[PDB]
Amino acid sequence: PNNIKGLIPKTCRLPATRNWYRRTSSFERNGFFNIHTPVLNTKMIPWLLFIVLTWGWSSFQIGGYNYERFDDNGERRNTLYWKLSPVEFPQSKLWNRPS
Amino acid sequence: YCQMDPEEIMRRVPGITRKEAEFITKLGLSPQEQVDFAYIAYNIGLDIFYFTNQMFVARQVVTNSKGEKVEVLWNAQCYEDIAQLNVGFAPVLESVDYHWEIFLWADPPIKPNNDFDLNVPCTWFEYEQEWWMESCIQEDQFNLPEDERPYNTPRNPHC
Amino acid sequence: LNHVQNMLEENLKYDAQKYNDEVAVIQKTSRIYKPTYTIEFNREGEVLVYSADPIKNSVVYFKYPYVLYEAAIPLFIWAWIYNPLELSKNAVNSLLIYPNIAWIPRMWYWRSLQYKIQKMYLLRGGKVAKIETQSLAGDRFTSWVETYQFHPLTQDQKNFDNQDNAEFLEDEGQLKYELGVQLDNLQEMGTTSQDIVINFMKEGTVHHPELFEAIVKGYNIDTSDYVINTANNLRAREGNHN
Amino acid sequence: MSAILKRAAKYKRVSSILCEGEAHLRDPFTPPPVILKPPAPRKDKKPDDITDFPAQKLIPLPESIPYQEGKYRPASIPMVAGFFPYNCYLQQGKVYSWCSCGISQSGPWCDGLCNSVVTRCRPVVFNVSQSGYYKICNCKFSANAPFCNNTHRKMVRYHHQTHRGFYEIWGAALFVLGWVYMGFNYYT
Amino acid sequence: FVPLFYLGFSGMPRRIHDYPVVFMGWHSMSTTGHFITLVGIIFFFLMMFDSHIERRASTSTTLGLPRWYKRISYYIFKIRYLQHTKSKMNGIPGSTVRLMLINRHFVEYEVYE
Amino acid sequence: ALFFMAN
Amino acid sequence: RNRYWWYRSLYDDYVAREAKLAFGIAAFIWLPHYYWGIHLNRAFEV
Amino acid sequence: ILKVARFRVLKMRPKISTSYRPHGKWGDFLACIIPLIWCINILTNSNLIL
Amino acid sequence: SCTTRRFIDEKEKLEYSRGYNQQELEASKLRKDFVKKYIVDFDTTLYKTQVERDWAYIAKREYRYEVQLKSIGYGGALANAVLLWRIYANKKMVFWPIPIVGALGYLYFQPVFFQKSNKRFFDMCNVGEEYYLGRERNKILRECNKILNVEDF
Ligand SMILES: CCCCCCCCCCCCCCCCCC(=O)OC[C@H](COP(=O)([O-])OCC(O)COP(=O)([O-])OC[C@@H](COC(=O)CCCCCCCCCCCCCCCCC)OC(=O)CCCCCCCCCCCCCCCCC)OC(=O)CCCCCCCCCCCCCCCCC
Ligand SMILES: CCCCCCCCCCCCCCCCCC(=O)OC[C@H](COP(=O)([O-])OCC[N+](C)(C)C)OC(=O)CCCCCCCCCCCCCCCCC
Ligand code: FES
Ligand code: FES
Repeated sequence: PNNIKGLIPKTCRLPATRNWYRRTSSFERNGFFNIHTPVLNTKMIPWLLFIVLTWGWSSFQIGGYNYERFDDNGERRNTLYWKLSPVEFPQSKLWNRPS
Repeated sequence: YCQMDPEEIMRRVPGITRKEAEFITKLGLSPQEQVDFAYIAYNIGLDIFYFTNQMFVARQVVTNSKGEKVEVLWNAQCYEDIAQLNVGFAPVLESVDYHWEIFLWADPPIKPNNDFDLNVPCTWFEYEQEWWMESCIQEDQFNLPEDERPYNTPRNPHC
Repeated sequence: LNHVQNMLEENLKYDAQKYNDEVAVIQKTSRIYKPTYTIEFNREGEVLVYSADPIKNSVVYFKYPYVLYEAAIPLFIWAWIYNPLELSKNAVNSLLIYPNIAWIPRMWYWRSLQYKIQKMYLLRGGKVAKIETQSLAGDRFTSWVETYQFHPLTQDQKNFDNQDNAEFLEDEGQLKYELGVQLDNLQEMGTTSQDIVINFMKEGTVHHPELFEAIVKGYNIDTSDYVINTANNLRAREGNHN
Repeated sequence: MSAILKRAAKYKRVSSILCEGEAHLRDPFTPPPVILKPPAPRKDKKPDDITDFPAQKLIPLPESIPYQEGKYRPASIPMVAGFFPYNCYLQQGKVYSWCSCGISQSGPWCDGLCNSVVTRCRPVVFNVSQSGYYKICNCKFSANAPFCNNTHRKMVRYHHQTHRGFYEIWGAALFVLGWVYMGFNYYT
Repeated sequence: FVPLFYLGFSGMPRRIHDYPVVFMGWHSMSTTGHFITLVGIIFFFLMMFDSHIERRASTSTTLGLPRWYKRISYYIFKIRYLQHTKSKMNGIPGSTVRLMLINRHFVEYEVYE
Repeated sequence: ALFFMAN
Repeated sequence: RNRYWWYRSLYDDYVAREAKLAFGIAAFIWLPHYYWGIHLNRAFEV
Repeated sequence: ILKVARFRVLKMRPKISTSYRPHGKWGDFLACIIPLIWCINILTNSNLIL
Repeated sequence: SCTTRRFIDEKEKLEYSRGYNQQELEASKLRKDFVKKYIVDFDTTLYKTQVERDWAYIAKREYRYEVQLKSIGYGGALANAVLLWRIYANKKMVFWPIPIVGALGYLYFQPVFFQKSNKRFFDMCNVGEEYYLGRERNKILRECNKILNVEDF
C-alpha cells in the first residue's frame, strides 16, 4: 500500500548512520569478498579477551568460591570435633590448566 | 584505483618518460608508492613492463663503466630450500615441471664465498638495512612538536 | 531448478546481464569545478584543504552512554560476591556474565574516534583526495579516495544531504557544524569497505574553503592553474598534538 | 560548482603552516621555499616526453653536519634511544662524531649505522675547546646539537600527556603497586 | 591426553589393563579423544585422494620473492600479486552485480500489483 | 622460593 | 634505563609496545588468583 | 597474538622486513631469567620435601 | 568448619528476619557495647597474654569481614544505584553520589550487620576466666543471662 499513516515513505537512500547492525564483511570492487575486515578485528577483540585472559584467570576461583559457598567444600558433616578433625580443603587443583 | 598525475610523477622524477609514468599509474600502488616506484625504476634502469614470472622477477637495462648497455635479470629465489625452488623454463608462476633427478648432469650447485679483500661497499639500497628496525620503534613513539621543543638555547662555552 | 519459470527471476537475470553489458567501468561525468584562484600545491603535488586534531577535541573517558555501563559493573560484581538475592549457583554466574560485555560500547566509541578526519589533501589532477586519520593508540592511517565517493550528510546525520545545494560552510568559509560524509567504497589499510562515514569536526581549520566544498560535494576540481611551493617543512612521523 | 562559485567570493583561505614552522629558519642545508610556475602546456603529448617543469635545487646528503650553536632542528625524526643524557669525558681538541639518528650501537657516537637507515640525520662532528665531563644528548632532540639542554624532560612530559603514554605509565605504576600491596598483605 | 593427566594425578599406574572403578570416566573420555584422532587420520588420507582428483599445479605463495629485503622487492611482489588476484577473480561478478544478485534473491511474493 | 606462596 | 638497549635486547626484535600494554592488564588479572590463594593458605594453616 | 591476528596479514599493514641478520644485546640472558626462576622454585620445594 | 560457619550465618539471618524481641534487644545492646569497645575501640595487640591477643585479633578480623567489609559493600551498592540514577538523569558522569551516599549506606548497614552477628563476636572473646578479656566477657554474659533468664556459654 502507498499511503500508510504512521510510516515515513522512503524517498531516497538512507546513510550508514541509521543502520542498527555493523557489517563485519565487505566486498572488494573487483568482486572479492573480504571476510577479514577492519570491523572483524574490533569484533574479535572481546571473544579473544574472554577466551585467552578472562576465562583462564577467573573460572577456577569462581568454581572454588561457589563450591565453598554452596557445597561446604564437600564435607562429610557427620564428624565430632572440629579442633580434632582434618580440614576439607577448598579447591586447589586448577581444572582450567592442561596439567 | 587512485592514479597519480603522470605530469606530477614526471616532475618528481625528472628523467622519467611519459609512458613509464602512465604505466606506473596503471598499476595498483598507492600514489606514494607510485612515485617511489617511479624513482627506483628510473634510477636503477628497471624495466617496468617486464611481467614477473618464476624464471626472473625483474629486468633492468644498465650501461656499465665500459658503456656496453648490458641487461640484468633479477631471478626468482627461494628461502634456503631448493625443494621449494621453481626450476622452470616458462614465463609462468605455476610449478608444472617435476624433476626426478635434480642435478641431471651431476654438476653440483654452488654457494660462492666472497673474499673479504675483494668485497665492495654496500650500495644496493644500503640505506635500508636498519630501516625496518627503526620503523618498528618509531611507530609507537610520540615526538615533541616543534612548537614545544626549546630552541636558541645558550651555546656550549667550549664548542 | 532452472526449468521453473519465475518472472522476477527473469527480471533479475536481465538486470544483471544489462548491467554487465551497458554499464562500463569508465563513466562520463560533468561535475567539474574550476577554482577562482591559482592553487599552490606543496612540494609533493597536493594542497592541504583540511586540518584538525579530533582526539584533542573529543571526550575520551567520561562519555555519558559508556560511564553508565562501566559504573554498573561493580554492582554486578558485588551482587555475585555477596549474593544478596539468595540465587543458586548458575544464577549468580549469570550475574557475572555482565562485566565481560559492558566495556564493548566504549571500544566501539574509541574506534569511531579514528574515523574523524585529521588531515585532508587534494592531489594534483583534482580527482583524488588523501585522508589522514589517527587512532587513540597513536596509529596513523592514510587513505586515497576518489572525489566522487564523498556524499554529504545533513546536520543531524540522519539523512543524506543534497549535493549541489548544501551549506556546511559559513559565510567566511569555515565549517558551520560537524559535517558527516559517506564514502561508497573506502580502502582502509588495504581492505575495501562499503558505506563508511567520516566526520569533519567544527573545531578544525578549513584551508581553501572552495576546494574543501568541491571535494565534499564530489567534484572533479580543475587544477590547471597551479604553482608548486618548494617548502620541505614537514617530516615523516611528525608530531601533531594528536 | 555554481553554488560554490556563488559563495566563493567571500571565502577566505588559511595558512598551511601548523606545528611545524619553517625548516629553512631553524635548519641550514634547506633553501627557502621557492614558488615554481609551470611552463605553457605542451601542444602534443609524446610517449617519450620527459618533464618540462623548472628544475629544483638538489642538495645531496652531507657526510656530517657542523655544530649548530644552540640552533639544531633534526632533519628527520630520530629514534629517542634514551631520555637521559650521557656524562662523557671529552678530550680537548679531539674530533667526536655524535649520533643524530639514534640507532648507533656505539653509545652516543655515530658508529656507522646512519648510512644503513633511511634518514636525513647526519652525525654532528664537533670539537671541544677544553677537556672535561659533558652531558651528551641521548634523546637526539636537543637544540644544542651534541649536548643536553633538558629537552628530554619536555619529551617525557609530552609522552605522559598522550593517551597511550598515560596508560603505559599508569599500568607500570599499578604493577609496582600490586607488588607493594602483596608485600604489605604478606601476613594475612 | 588431558584426561590422562587427570588420571595420573589420581594415582593410575601405567601398564594395567584393569583399574579401579573411579578412573573409568576419564578413561572413556581419553578413548573418545583417540577416536577423534582416528577421524582426523581418515581425513588425512582422504585429502591425499582428494589431492589427485583435483590435479592442479601448485603455485608458490611467495611469487618468487621470499624476502622483502628491499622495498623494490615489496613493489614487485605487490604488482605481481595484484595482477595474479585480478586474473583469479575472472568469471566472478563485480561488487555491484554481486550485491544486486544477493539482495534481490527473494522472488516469492503472493500478491502483485 | 622467597615469596612463592605470596602470603 | 637505556631505551635503545632495551628495545633490541630480545634477539633484535621489537615487542616493546606489547610489553608496555601488558602491565596494565596484568595488574588486575591476578587478583582473583591471589585472593583464593590467600583462602587456600589460611585453610592449609588451619 | 592480537597484533599478529589483526595487523600482520598482507591486507592489514604488513612490514617490509629489511634486516639481513639479527644483532642482539644479551638475548639469551633475557630469555633465561624466567626459566631459571622456575628452576630455583622447583629445586627449593624438592629439597624441603626431601 | 564451613558447615558451622554456614549454619551460624543462616541462623543469624533467620533470627534477624523474624525479629528481636525486647529483652533480646537489651542483651544484644550489652553484647554490642562490649564487643565494640574491647575489640574495635582497642588495639588487640595491647593485651598482656598471647592467647588474648590472638583470639581478640581473630574476633576483630571476623568483625572486619562480617560487618566492616559487608557494610562497605552494601553501602557501595547503594551508592552505585544512586550513581547510575544520577548519571542517567544528568546524561553525564557525576562524582557526588560516591562519597556521600557511600558513607550514608555504610552508616545505615553497619548497625544492621552488627545486630545480626552480635552473638558471634561476643562468643569469640570467650578466652577464659583466667584473662582480663574473658573476665569482662563473662561479666557481660552473666548480665545477659540475667536479662534473658537463660544460660549461655
Ligand atoms: C591500568 C591503567 C589504569 C589507568 C588507565 C588510564 C586510561 C587508559 C586508557 C587510555 C587509552 C589507551 C589506548 C586505548 C586503546 C586505543 C586504541 C584504539 O583504537 O582503541 C579502539 C579499539 C577498537 O579497536 P580498533 O580501533 O579497531 O583497533 C585498535 C587500534 O587500531 C590498535 O590498537 P592496538 O592493537 O595497538 O591495541 C590493542 C589494545 C588496545 O586497548 C588497550 O590498550 C586498552 C587496555 C585497557 C584499558 C583500561 C582503562 C580504560 C580507560 C577508561 C576508563 C574510564 C573510567 C571512568 C569512567 C567509567 C567508570 C565510571 O587492545 C586491548 O588491550 C584488548 C582489549 C582489552 C580490554 C580490557 C577490558 C578491561 C575491563 C575492566 C572492567 C571490568 C572488570 C571485570 C571483567 C573483566 C573481563 C572483561 O579498542 C580497543 O582496542 C580497546 C578496547 C577496550 C576499551 C574500553 C575499556 C573500558 C574499561 C572500563 C573499566 C571500568 C572499571 C570498573 C569501574 C570503575 C569505576 C566505578
Ligand atoms: C593454559 C591455557 C588454558 C586455556 C586456553 C584456551 C582454551 C580453553 C578456552 C575455553 C573458552 C571458554 C569455555 C567455557 C565457556 C563458559 C564458561 C564456563 O562455564 O566457565 C565455568 C565457570 C565456573 O562455573 P562454576 O561456578 O559452575 O564452577 C564449577 C564449580 N564446581 C567445580 C564446584 C562444580 O563459570 C563461569 O566463569 C561463569 C561466569 C562467566 C560467564 C561468561 C559469559 C559471557 C561470555 C562473554 C564472551 C565474550 C564477549 C562476547 C560479546 C558479543 C557481543 C555481540
Ligand atoms: S649519525 Fe647516528 S648512527 Fe651515524
Ligand atoms: S638527552 Fe637531554 S636534551 Fe637530549
